[PDB]
Amino acid sequence: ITGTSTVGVGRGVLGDQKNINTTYSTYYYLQDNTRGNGIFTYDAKYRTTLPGSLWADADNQFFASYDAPAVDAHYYAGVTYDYYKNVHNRLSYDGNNAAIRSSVHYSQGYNNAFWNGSQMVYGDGDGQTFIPLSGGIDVVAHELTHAVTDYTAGLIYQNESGAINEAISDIFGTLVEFYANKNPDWEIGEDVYTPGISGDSLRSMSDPAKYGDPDHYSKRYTGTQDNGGVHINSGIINKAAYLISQGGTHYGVSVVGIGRDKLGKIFYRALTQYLTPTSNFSQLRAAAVQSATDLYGSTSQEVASVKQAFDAVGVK
Ligand SMILES: O=C(NO)[C@]12CC[C@H](CC1)C2
Ligand SMILES: [Ca+2]
Ligand SMILES: [Ca+2]
Ligand SMILES: [Ca+2]
Ligand SMILES: [Ca+2]
Ligand SMILES: [Zn+2]
Repeated sequence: ITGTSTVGVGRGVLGDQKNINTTYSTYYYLQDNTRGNGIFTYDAKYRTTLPGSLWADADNQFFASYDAPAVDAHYYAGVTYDYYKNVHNRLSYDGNNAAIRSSVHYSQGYNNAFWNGSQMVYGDGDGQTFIPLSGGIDVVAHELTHAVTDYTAGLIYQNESGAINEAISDIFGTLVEFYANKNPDWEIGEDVYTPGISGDSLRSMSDPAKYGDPDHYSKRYTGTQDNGGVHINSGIINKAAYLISQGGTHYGVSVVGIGRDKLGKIFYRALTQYLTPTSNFSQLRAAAVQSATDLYGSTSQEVASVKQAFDAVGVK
């Protein structure tokens, strides 16, 4: 909407207070004009009709329980925008400052969140499996990274290409979590998963097998569930990415870590310059090797570590 840019205050899903960029025109709207062509957050009002209504508030204070998922969807979209702009010089998900739209309170008891091709959608969870999923910065950045992938490599969401697509979202969701530097880790969804159980998550990048996901190509899922295992076989690539960043010895193969920032540069370059819609794991290795070569040189430690990491997970 047309209006004047303002700054509200509210509390997110985990009870933390944060400032949020709003727009005033009679009401205060969750419309951040400071980032690109805007970040817009909507109330789906427990329905599945999208986007719902642009979030309007009478006093620019967002401390009601019902407000909390909107606060976090809005704020963490901004953090994710900032990460891509400041770290990779990418302006929103299309590189041309496309507006980022999110809807919260999607359906009833909905234990998921997703990019639908045009916008972000967040369930509130059923209170047992999940609390409102926008409370997880890695969730928000994971799904917004699907938008980045769709506008760049275009990896198809099935089989090995789809597992790469998923791993890219886990990698950059985790790197955004580290960027924001609040309780960062290499697990996915821990802030909103199972409020009754401490120390778990949906997936681990450092030890995918902690939750039953494969950590070596020989252990890959070969059936048809989950679009050919896109959230399962992502563990193989997630593990390689973890090893590139942090190092380790895995099935007897030693990897010298090169740190998160270089991991991010290597995989961002692979995603945007070398991967294609049907890339498989072997082609991802080649893309990462070439990316690290462009950035650091053929004889760099960085290139050697990329090779070791894919060796360690059995991807040639
Ligand atoms: O895997 C996922 N998407 O493909 C999810 C997205 C929301 C939950 C956190 C990560 C599941
Ligand atoms: Ca209010
Ligand atoms: Ca965390
Ligand atoms: Ca995490
Ligand atoms: Ca938990
Ligand atoms: Zn995903």
